[PDB]
Amino acid sequence: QRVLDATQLYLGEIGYSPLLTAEEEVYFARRALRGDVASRRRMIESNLRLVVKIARRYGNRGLALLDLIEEGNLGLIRAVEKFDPERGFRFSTYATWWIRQTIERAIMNQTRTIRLPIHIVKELNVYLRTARELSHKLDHEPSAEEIAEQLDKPVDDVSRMLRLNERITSVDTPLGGDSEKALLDILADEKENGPEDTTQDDDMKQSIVKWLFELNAKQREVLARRFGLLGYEAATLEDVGREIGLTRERVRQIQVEGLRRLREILQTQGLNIEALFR
Amino acid sequence: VYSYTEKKRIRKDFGKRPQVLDVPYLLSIQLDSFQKFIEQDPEGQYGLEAAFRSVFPIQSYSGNSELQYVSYRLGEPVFDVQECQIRGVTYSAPLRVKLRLVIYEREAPEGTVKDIKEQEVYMGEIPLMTDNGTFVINGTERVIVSQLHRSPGVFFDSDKGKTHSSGKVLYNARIIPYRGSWLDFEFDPKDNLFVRIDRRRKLPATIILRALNYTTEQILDLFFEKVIFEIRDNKLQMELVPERLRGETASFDIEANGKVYVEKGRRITARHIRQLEKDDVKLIEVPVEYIAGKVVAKDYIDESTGELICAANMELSLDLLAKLSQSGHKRIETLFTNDLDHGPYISETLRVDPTNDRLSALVEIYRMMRPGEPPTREAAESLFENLFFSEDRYDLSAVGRMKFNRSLLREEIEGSGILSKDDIIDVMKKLIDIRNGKGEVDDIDHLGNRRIRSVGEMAENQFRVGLVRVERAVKERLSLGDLDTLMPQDMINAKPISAAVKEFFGSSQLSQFMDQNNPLSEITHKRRISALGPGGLTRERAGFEVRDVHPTHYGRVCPIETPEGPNIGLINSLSVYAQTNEYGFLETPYRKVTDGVVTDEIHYLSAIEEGNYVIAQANSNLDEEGHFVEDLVTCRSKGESSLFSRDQVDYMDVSTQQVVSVGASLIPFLEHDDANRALMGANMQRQAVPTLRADKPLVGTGMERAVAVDSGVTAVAKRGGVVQYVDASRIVIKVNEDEMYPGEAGIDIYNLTKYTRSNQNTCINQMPCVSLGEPVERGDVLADGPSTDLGELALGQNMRVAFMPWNGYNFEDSILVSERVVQEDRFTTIHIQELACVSRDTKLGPEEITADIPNVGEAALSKLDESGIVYIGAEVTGGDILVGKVTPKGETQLTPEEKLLRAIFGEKASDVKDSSLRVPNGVSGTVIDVQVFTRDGVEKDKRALEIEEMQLKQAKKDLSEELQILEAGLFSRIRAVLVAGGVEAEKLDKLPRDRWLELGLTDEEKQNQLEQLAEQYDELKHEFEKKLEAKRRKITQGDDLAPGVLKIVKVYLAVKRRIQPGDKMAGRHGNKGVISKINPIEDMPYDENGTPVDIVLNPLGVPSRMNIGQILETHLGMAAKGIGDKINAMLKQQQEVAKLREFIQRAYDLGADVRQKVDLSTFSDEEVMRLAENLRKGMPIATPVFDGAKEAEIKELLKLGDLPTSGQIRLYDGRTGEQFERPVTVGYMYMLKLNHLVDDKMHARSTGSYSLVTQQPLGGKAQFGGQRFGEMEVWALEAYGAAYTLQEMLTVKSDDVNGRTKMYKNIVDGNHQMEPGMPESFNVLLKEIRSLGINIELED
Repeated sequence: QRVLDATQLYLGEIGYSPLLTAEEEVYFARRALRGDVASRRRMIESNLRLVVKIARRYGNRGLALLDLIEEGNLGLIRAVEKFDPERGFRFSTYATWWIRQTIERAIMNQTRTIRLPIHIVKELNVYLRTARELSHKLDHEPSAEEIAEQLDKPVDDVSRMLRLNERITSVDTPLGGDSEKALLDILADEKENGPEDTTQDDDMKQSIVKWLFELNAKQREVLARRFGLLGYEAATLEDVGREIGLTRERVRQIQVEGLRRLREILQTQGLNIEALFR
Repeated sequence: VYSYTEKKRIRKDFGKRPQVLDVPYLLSIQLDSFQKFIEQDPEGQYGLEAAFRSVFPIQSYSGNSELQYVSYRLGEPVFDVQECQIRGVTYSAPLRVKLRLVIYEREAPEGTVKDIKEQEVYMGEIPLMTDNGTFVINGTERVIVSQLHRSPGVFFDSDKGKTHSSGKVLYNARIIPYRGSWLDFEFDPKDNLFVRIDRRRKLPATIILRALNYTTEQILDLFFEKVIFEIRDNKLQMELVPERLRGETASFDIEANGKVYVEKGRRITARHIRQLEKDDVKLIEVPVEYIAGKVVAKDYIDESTGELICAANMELSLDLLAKLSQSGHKRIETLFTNDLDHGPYISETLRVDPTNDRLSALVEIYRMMRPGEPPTREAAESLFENLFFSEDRYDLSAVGRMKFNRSLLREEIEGSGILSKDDIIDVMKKLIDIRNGKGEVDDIDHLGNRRIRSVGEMAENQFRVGLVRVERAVKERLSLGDLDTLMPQDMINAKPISAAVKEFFGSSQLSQFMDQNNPLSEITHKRRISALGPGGLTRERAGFEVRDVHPTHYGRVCPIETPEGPNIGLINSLSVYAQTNEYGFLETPYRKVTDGVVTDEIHYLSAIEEGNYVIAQANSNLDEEGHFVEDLVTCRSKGESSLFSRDQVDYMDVSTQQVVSVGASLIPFLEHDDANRALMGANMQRQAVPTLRADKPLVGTGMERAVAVDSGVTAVAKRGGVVQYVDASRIVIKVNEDEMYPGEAGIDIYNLTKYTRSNQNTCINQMPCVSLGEPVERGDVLADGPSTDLGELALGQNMRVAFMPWNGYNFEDSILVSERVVQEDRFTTIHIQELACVSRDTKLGPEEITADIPNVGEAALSKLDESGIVYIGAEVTGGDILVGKVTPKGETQLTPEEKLLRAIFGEKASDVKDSSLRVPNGVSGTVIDVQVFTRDGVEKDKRALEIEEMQLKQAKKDLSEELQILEAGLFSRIRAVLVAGGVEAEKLDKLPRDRWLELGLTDEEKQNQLEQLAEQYDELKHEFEKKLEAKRRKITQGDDLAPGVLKIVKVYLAVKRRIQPGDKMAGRHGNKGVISKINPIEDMPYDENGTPVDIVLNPLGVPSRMNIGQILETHLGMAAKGIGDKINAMLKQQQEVAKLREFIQRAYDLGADVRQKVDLSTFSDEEVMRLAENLRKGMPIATPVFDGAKEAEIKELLKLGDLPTSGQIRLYDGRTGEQFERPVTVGYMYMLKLNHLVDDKMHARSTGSYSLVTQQPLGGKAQFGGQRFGEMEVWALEAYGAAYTLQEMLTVKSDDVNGRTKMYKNIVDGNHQMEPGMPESFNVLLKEIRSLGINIELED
């Protein structure tokens, strides 16, 4: 009766295959590459300990251990898919490339909550390696300017790539140490208007409709279809030229006339440009 | 005799006990711990050398390569504390660790190295502790609070609870190291002894005996003793020790040599033992019933074949006796067992033990600790050895080994830091004896079982935590890959170590902000003894024992200074004189009583050493030789007090202050207050806001001056001398001659701190107290800090008070305040806030800074300059623009109402939105400072160029001032050289200062002292230019901002807050209360001379809260103020300095048997004048804590003035002028002002911003949020018939998203209806329960 966690069961399980010799590996691959599935099963089933050994080094990155092991397993399956015994090489040297690269791409993919692509993460790792080598020369933290100096790249590019290393925080962590205040208590719903701005808009809409019906009909139909306001669509002066009043210049004229009348009507209620626009 | 700071205002002292020890320098703990930490300790004992030589050398995975440590060194900080508080960075220093990577050769186990390479590497950056005990971490100022944790080593706790349903006690040892796995040895209710390791399952404790390679005969042989029997072919005879019959019962006749000692039915008393030791009998006979249950000690094999007749730990049976005899054995070993003295607990536990061999014991520990996975031969014992016997994973301490070997009574106090076999066997034997009765259990609260960790200890622990991860990474780099000739500069990553030490200093539990709104608050934050944090308990599981006070706290920890609340007695404060041991337990001074006299050999006694002797009390009268006045003198021996004879005592206390802390050593008449009100007074005295002009305590304690000096808030002179020049911000001391070192020409320049903010946004500001041309001495105070006055602590302002109930306005704890208080601006504190405005680089583009902001008129843009920042000195208020920040945006797609509006007014749309830093609502201050930071490469505008021009001119003027006034002192000392031996009284004045330091003298040291001051001045000549270019490039460089932010503009408002109804005030005795009416000058009651009293206080708060000390504080305040007004009357008319000397000397004479006899005949008629001008507002009176001022001295003081001896005068009413009946108590209580200011408390929200996930309002007053209507208030509304109020409260005032806009539009359209709907949080709960596999649905 094993203790039932996933890691102990797996690591106890993988030892049930004897490691293969070189001629043994070559013969199993010869049987495997012509379509005998048992040979594939034996080759992948034996070298699992290689995957645990390789993915042992990639620990304490963003992924947990068994995630690294299982992603190395995919590359191992790719490795027996494309192994050649005809080069005479030991299998471990060829599979090490595939397993190491498919755990490296796993850490580049499934770590950041906002998924950065491969080349951005390689470019950021270039800069972090440069900063780690630059910190021993000036015994302080190398700046964005310092990394841009040592690589002779533009300062805005290195600044952007380091700002894409944000380490996106949680919300549910409390603030100030005392466990009473997380970011849900601090953050405000910014897109949703409260009742104040939501009633100002409706009162402004009804006031606009009231002032427009206070204006005469020919002006307000131009000013209604002109902006799509009074149940209309926002039309062009050329469009309402062909639709209502054939002289486009007269449509501009009646628009300016209606705007002047509405300027007077608004300023009679004390709403000037200082009133509506501070 | 007195210093020239004490000839200003000498505070009258009522101390009767002659003091012996000074108050020690109050910040010794923090400074001494960090001095132990960052220090080149030549042996590996303290701090960094200890941590390095602990974890280094790191070797490879036997890869013939080893990384060793050579030496380290610390860098210079690039930013001092002022520049790094401005700049927002830490105040750190880098450690360039010199390392060396060795490569062992192949075929060379301890052969030579082919390749070694020394390379000085960097790692980490340790924040240096400043000169007061504070750090600077990210611009702020943090104080690492010292922690009191349980001392490592053995700990024989009992259980002492029921825990059995029979009430038996079950003793358990516990072995705590500083680092390593724990170990218990608990008893079981069946008297089984059960080990457990790190609180895993209980296994039988003989398993770990077998794991130490002990067979069962040795396991019996350690814990038991032998009873060799005898077979004289029969008779089952017994070799007798007579003391084995202690309490035993003889059911036979114990007979030897045919002589009768004990009989059947006669129990074996000690008289038979006396008969036996008279008769000296070795061998006796016992019947066949005797060896029916004796348990054998060794494996008795057969005599013939060696077959096992009986294995060890087997009871002897009669057939076993016959088989053993017929085999041919004669002598039989067994165990002396007993139910009183030697219980066979190891024997019974050996029976219940399911193990038989050492290897099986190792397998059993492996299947306990790391379960499931099967062990090898090697991995089981490897786990067991790495548990308790490895220098890497087990380390008791030096302290743990000391407490260990002192707890099991060993003569050494040092040894191996890991366990051994005899250590565990001794702990087991002591636990067994503790069961049998011999030996007593300990207690955790006893301060001989509680250490003190500090900044050095915990910082070194964090440094070790960084270095073990660097050891893991170095072992990863070393054995893998190569050998290489690679250098040790890339194998070590700086960021883990920096991450660890910054994670400690930045945000630990104990890395707290300095509560910087007093001097007192700073000191009592630094001298904090908290028991929380790493390795310490929490508030939830802190039982009533560690909250409690102990009989060992006396002299170590204050009993009345702990914050009430959830952590009472976990945040204890250190006593005044309480030192700290070599190991860390709090030791306290005591002066040794010799044969009969109190010799002043002040010995510091720790806790466990205190528990032996017989210590007297500070209130034991001494007959001026040293003997005690009485013949029997009260004292305390072992926790309990007594009344011992006066030759019996062994020590006397040092002073009356040594129990209380520094905070509670400032309450006058402490011993008259109850302990609760003294606790509240001590907790409230460290929240007093430093006012506009701090006054004095008219009733002081004498520790005012020591607390004021011993904090870092004032500017004390370092070398005494004549003041040369005092400005409002700088002081130039010219040093006296003998105290001047001959190299420099000493002119000390003290630059004060002016109007900068605290952590709590108060005005930390230093004003000079001295005048020009005044001689000051060493240690003399030059500039008062905040809340100081002439180098005394003045937290508050002392006011004419009265105790009477006035018309209900001072009902519960409310407080009237006369309007003449706020006319005089006695409590007008200054608050300085800081507002910031970052200009990030958004993806739409950079946020600019300019003063062309859309949709705002000229009425707000008047106050900014053309560069978008406000003017310094501008009187800004609620809502005005400080820094105009335009922010770009795109894809506006305006609604047609705003399109029609902008077409009506002809207004253009604005692609830039407005995110200007405006003032918050309510605060109306005065902009005193604008600090503009810029990322390098960004162009400075006109304002930042102006500020950099100003700062450069200031720094250039600063270096020119230091060079020029240092040149003035230089040629002054050159002239002092040039008046001896080649004196040129006018010829030196003839040729100019080019040749004064090159003038011809005799063949003395002064000729090459002219050349010494000459090369001094040429050194200054190059230093001025080089440091000038240093400061210029340091100013004009870029900044180290965050990634993405271009410029940060900080604008410092300064509000001068008045006092008003709502503001909370307090006395020093827990007489707090929010003031309630600013009464005018006429309505406040007046005595028959015309003076309105300033604060009317409620009397009934006295005799229920029992802080009767404030009545005497009020009376002595009236006494001292009477003396001040008598001197003021003698000074109004110009009387004489002679009669003034007569009166002031008479005021210093009374009362009886006081120290500091001050003889005014040595004052030279200017210091009497200058002393009178300082006393004229009231003669300040020192009343020490438990030395006190007896009331007859107060009565004689009140009779020295013309005051009535009751302290009770006839107040008249304000509004009528009818005299009050029953005349009232008026005097001068020193009232404080706390920062529970009502303008920081008052808040109201109609409709603001709702939270994100659930549409509900936000938190208090910072996001403009609604008050929480919690579930108890819901029960309160349900408890009425109120349903509609509750429904609208949790539906439409709060949560129904479509509901509350309809509620608002119903309100503004004059109809108070509601269309409630369903709260949004319940829809959230619906979708959350349903996002499990739980179809929850609303049905109808």
